Amino acid sequence: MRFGFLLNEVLTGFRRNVTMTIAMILTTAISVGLFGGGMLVVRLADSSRAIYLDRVESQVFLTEDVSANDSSCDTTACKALREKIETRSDVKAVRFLNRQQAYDDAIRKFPQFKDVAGKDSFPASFIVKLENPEQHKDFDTAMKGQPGVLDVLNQKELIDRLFAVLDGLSNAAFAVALVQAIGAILLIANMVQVAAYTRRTEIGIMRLVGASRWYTQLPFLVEAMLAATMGVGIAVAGLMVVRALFLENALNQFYQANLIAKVDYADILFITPWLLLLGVAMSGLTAYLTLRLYV
Amino acid sequence: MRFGFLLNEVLTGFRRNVTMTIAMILTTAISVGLFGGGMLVVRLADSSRAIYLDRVESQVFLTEDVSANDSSCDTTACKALREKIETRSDVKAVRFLNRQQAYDDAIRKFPQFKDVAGKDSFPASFIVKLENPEQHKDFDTAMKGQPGVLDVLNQKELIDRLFAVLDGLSNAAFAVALVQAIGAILLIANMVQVAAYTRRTEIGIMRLVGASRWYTQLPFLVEAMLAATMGVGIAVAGLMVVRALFLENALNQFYQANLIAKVDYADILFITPWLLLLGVAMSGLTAYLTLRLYV
Amino acid sequence: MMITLDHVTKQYKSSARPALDDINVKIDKGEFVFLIGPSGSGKSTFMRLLLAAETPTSGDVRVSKFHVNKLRGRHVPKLRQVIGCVFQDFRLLQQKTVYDNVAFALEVIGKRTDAINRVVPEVLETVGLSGKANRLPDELSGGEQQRVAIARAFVNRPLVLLADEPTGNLDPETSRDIMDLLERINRTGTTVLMATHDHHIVDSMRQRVVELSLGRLVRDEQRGVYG
Amino acid sequence: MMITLDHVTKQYKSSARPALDDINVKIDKGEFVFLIGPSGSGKSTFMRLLLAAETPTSGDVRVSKFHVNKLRGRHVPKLRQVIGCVFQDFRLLQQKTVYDNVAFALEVIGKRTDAINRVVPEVLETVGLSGKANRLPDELSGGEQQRVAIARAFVNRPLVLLADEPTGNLDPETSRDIMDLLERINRTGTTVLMATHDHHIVDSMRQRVVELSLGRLVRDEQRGV
Amino acid sequence: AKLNELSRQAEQTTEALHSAQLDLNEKLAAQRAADQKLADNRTALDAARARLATFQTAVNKVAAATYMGGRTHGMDAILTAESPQLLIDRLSVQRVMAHQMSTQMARFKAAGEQAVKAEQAAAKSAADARSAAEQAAAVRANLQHKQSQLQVQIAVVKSQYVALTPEERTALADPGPVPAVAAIGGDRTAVVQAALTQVGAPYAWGGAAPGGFDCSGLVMWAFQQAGIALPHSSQALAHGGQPVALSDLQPGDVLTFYSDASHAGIYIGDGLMVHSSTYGVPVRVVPMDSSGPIYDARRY
Repeated sequence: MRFGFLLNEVLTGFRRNVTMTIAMILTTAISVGLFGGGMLVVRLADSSRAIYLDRVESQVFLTEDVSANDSSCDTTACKALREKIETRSDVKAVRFLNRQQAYDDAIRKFPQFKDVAGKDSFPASFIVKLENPEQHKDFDTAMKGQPGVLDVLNQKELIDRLFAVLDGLSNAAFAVALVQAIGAILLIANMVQVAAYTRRTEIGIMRLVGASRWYTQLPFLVEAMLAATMGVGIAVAGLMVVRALFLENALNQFYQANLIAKVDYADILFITPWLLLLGVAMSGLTAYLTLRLYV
Repeated sequence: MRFGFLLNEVLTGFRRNVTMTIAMILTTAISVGLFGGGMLVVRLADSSRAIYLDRVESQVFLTEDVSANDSSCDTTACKALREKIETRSDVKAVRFLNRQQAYDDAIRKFPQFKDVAGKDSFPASFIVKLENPEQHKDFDTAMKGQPGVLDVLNQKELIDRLFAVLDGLSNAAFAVALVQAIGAILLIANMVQVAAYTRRTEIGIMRLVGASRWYTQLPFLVEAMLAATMGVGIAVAGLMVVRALFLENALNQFYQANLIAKVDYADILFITPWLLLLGVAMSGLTAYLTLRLYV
Repeated sequence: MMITLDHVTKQYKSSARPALDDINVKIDKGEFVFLIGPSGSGKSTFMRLLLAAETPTSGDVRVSKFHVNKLRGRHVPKLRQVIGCVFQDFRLLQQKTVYDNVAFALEVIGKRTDAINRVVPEVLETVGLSGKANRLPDELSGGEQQRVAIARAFVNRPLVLLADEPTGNLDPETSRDIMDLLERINRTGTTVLMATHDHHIVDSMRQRVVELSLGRLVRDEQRGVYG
Repeated sequence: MMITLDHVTKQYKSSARPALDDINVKIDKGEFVFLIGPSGSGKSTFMRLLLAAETPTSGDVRVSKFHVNKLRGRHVPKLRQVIGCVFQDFRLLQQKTVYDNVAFALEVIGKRTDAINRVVPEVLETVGLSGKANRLPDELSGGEQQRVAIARAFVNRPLVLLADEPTGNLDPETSRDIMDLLERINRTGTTVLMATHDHHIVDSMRQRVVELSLGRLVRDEQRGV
Repeated sequence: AKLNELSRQAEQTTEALHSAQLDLNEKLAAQRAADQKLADNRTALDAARARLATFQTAVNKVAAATYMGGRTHGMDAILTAESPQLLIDRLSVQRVMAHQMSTQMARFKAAGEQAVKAEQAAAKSAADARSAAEQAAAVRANLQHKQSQLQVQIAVVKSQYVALTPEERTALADPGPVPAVAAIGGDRTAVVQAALTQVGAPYAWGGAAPGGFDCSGLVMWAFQQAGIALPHSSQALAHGGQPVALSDLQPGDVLTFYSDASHAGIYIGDGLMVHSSTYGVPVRVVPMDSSGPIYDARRY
């Protein structure tokens, strides 16, 4: 197969263009690194979604004329609506709440706004737990204007707009990763225009000896193939050393509060086969086509 | 001689390499854009630091019956309260803030009360700094329930936690910016190599007939200066478009949150003289010595 | 059939004259035939025409085994393997020694690796090209670079061993020495195409000398002279 | 002041014959000297010792101005304006015309164009190119590409015209049209050198002949063929 | 004989005083309207100021409440929280506190805009009141002018009066040949039922006294026996009523007499015209061909 000749002919190529062999690996590693640095952000977003989705409670207010008069629902007008929508399909428990306890519970939560909010601003309500919080659209459409309900707060969906702030930065990181990739892919085409100049004396005689079209480009291709190997390795090494130096003062603070996903080093190597194949992807076919379209 | 002759040759060097010399611009643009972004977030953090308290403070308050009258600490209650708390070894010093100076700092910390917000609305505070702000919650509860203290306020212990993540983001931006900068050097070094390779004839032509050395590098440096100006221009346009595209939607709500300071385009224009300095002198330096040890 | 090309005019336009008149020629297999052509008229394009690089735009070119105009991806290197070419430049490889310079054209064509050692003493130390073959070619003299250049062209006894200006920059005092090496291949009866414009150099042998003016063949004498 | 060269034993990497053994030649105004020998004589290093392309390890070099064995690099191109050397590639820009090449051959020093163009057509048609200077050099035939470098070699004052292989691989009949072109400027009075290896041109005008075989001046007589 | 220009200038300023009093009636009505609207606009402005002060205290206390760490945006609650159970409760109370604060601020802004609009309306009301007071002063100025020239012509009329006469004019004894018969229409029968008081009645200046009469005094003193009331201004009696024609001859109408409506006598008919005579001279009955211009006539 003539493997030892290909083993030692590549060393002269590294000895020739010594001022670009580092730069190509640096630019490919930088281009693949922040592209890899977004899927774990999406991963921690969806994982931190689940730790809050498990405990969303439905809450629906009532009209004032059925709440300002009585705290406990003992009238039949509120009781008929109470006993009709509370056990249909997507229920486990329904908790009724009074009005006076619904005033000072905010005071027990914090001793602020104690003077600026009146007593007559807190309508009576219910607390309902649902089996599947994803299927919220059923009771959104099962609740219209009924004699006793004033408005529906649509459970607690204030979490999606809370976590929506990081989608913009993930999109920005993906966009600047894309522009770094479009500024990095053409260097692979530049390699073949600088490397063939370094070995003009042999490619001419190797053309006229009768060499194969399928085998004339392998010494121009295997080095570009192996260039993508250590580039993603130093990219994930840099990801290790940026995770272990600048995020321990931030992510560890939410650990004892139990509010985040708490990702680690294990799932980072899980996505490595999805990125190393992408790293060796554009290095191959672009280098194949640029020699066919120039040499 | 004059610039009337040399305007042709810059077009020829760009025309002979329409593919390699366009990689020149944007890889420098990323390197200066990350460094421009790091200065921006550092300046924003130092601007928004002034809103909150320092690392050793306990914002306490007073009741209205001793604050609207006797603005100086002259009454029997103020003198007793300003002597009882210093007896034990828990605090360092007590300050003096009353309703004369409780208005001007409030509009400073809340720049939306330029309307008739009234006078004699903010209670006297007399804020206290202490030695150890780690086991101080018992002190806050002890001052709670005192006959004359309304409430306390403490803004530490995962309240000033955003300053543990903004510096980390800036340091991460610096860490990738320095690697992108050192990757840029070993690509801009090949400018003169490919230029000498593609134009080997005339650079020998004035060599044997006798020409000044100082005029030989002049048709090579101006390309790097023009590419540097193009890179810094597309970089400062890049911040303009990336903020107004979707970063405004994640920052507009922060002003109603009043957690950060006010930022506009003029702040970004303030740092642009510092961004234009880098890029055109470092490139000139690294394009200077690469020819002294070449020809 | 046999080695014969006729009606070959690529018709190079964007010029005052294409100098390609589709000349029909008939040359056998044997001794040395000299192409004493004027400069810039019919040397480089004619040499490239049988080199299977620029296809003719009229007619076709035939060799005794293959077809030049009709080809595929695999038909080209089989024609390319059976022709040896000698050029003006020495075109050595400075990063390697001399003993494997002639072997460099053997692992790239698909030969048995240990069998090269059964061929390299038969090829390298054949006729006056022994030397030592273990020196750097940079410090070697210029009078033996062309000796290994023609050794690279003759490694498996190919059919055509065409040469273009073997002397070139060499002094005439040693051109008769390398001619003596050139005629050794001519004694073997292999086909050689020797094209140069050197008056009173190859006129001593008085072999088949041909010449052209502007793409039209004007000399065809089998024992002519140059003038 | 009748400046010549002597000694110079430049061994460098491998000594063998270090440059030359000794040099005992003289210059003249209007001289024309051949040189004949094999390829191993190191004649390429002889001319490189003349334009200060090679520093002599012994002796000195001096061409009519100063001893150039010790001179600053700023003063190295100070004396190069009167020296013309000719080659085989002819140094031709395919993207520039003939008049563009002649203009570029003098534009590099920096002068007002009011006196540059006043002497261009006086030497354009002198060599034999009467007009057609706005033509691409590939469109120009091969019989006059060697004349363009000659034409741009006299844009300054001719003092020394160095020549190493001016004809190359060329037909002998079309070398006769240029062997008189340097003879015409030799009648002007400037000196001119010559470096070939064929013997057919030796017995033609019977000028000064020097031989060299591995740094050794084997025979030189400055007379006859 | 010659005591005619004095009588005409005496009745002219009398009717001018009557028209000035008529303008004074709507003048006092206009300043009464200004006074009652000035009572209303200030009360409305006071109520607007009271509710504006109430909402100013309301925004004062909610401006104060944020100073004691009233963080009410909602995303900042993740810094305060330490359990997921606390965080959802904090956002749930946050959604109603921010809503109530927004409604308070919007109510204050709308009420302040309405108070500013009501203050602009009160400013325009003050401009209207000042303009009305100035206009009332202006129409009091000509009123006091007529009061000033009141007694001047009274002195001129009393300078001649019954005096400056011989006994020959006293020997000219003439109570009046024949008074009218009136509308015997039918609502004006009592006009000439008391005509024995006329034919011998002396003249008075602008008086409807039983014995002292003027041009319009005879008219209203007769018409109050019929029960019909007309303004005591004989120049405006030519402007009150429908224009009766010259062709139809029915009694009980009025008639302009002595040129340019200086005597609006009642319709007499029968080729005679019972007009008011001078002071002391009894009310004569001379035909319509005594003065000259007669102009139109109205219906009482």
